[PDB]
Amino acid sequence: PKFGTHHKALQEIRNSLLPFA
Amino acid sequence: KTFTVRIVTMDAEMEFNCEMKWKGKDLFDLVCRTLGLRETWFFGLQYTIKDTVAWLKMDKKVLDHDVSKEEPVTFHFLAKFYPENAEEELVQEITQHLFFLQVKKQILDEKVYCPPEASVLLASYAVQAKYGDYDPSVHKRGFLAQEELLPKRVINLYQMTPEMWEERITAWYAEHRGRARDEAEMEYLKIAQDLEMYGVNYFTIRNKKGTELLLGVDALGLHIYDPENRLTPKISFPWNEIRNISYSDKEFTIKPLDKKIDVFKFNSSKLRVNKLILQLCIGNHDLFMRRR
Repeated sequence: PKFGTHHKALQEIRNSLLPFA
Repeated sequence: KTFTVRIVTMDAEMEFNCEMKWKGKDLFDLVCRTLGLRETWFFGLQYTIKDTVAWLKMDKKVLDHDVSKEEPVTFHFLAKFYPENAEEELVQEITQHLFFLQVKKQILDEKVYCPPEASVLLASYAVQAKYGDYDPSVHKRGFLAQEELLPKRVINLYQMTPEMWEERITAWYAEHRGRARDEAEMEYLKIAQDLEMYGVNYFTIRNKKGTELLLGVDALGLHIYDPENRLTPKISFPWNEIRNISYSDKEFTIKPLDKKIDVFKFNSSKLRVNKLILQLCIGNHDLFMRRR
């Protein structure tokens, strides 16, 4: 699984979305 | 004679002809056998009388229940209890699948809160389960345009167009190549089960000082919340640290095993609701101990 873990993926997803508000 | 019942599950509809003397067990055991569902203890047959849910009692005649008797008498097959660990306790394929569908709808309907990033990851497993592996030549841009993947709550938090959402979910979708239907649905469940509002039944209550509160009944214990925060309880009583729950009139008392710890009493006005709370306390407590 290239995103590693769910714990990692959730943070990757949150930070890539963070620039929108 | 017989009377017809309609049984509603998350993805199908069934119809049975019941002898007038059928108890809940007759109907319930028949539904589960028809589904090939073996973990029957999680499920029940639900109907709603005046904006309160009720569950079919096993040792009670189907027609002695106050369900609307206008044919077809309708029941909803749903999970009533939730496992502590879905990957380990849900073995049959149909069981995992019906939990997946019951939990996904809770999330899309915003009955179970989930953070924006969790909703994106959950969506990607949801699409993986429905569409199988990703293939860019078949699933062309715009194929999720009318598919409902996210709670309205999260899309109202970002300056993002639907195509941006669909592009983002598709990337995460592609990351799940090789995962079978059941595998994606189980992954969805593993994420959803760690959410704070997952599997908890909420009831509005008042402590003796008259302050309005929420009671949470779930697989791990009893919980007391401030009404504006369903995510994090102020007080928790694990099922193993509880000696008894007594009920009288409109008053509950939670008695801890630790006698020096004060007792917690609270009131609830609706008696139909209080009966439900007790079933949920009794059933959850039973499964908790039997797992130990």
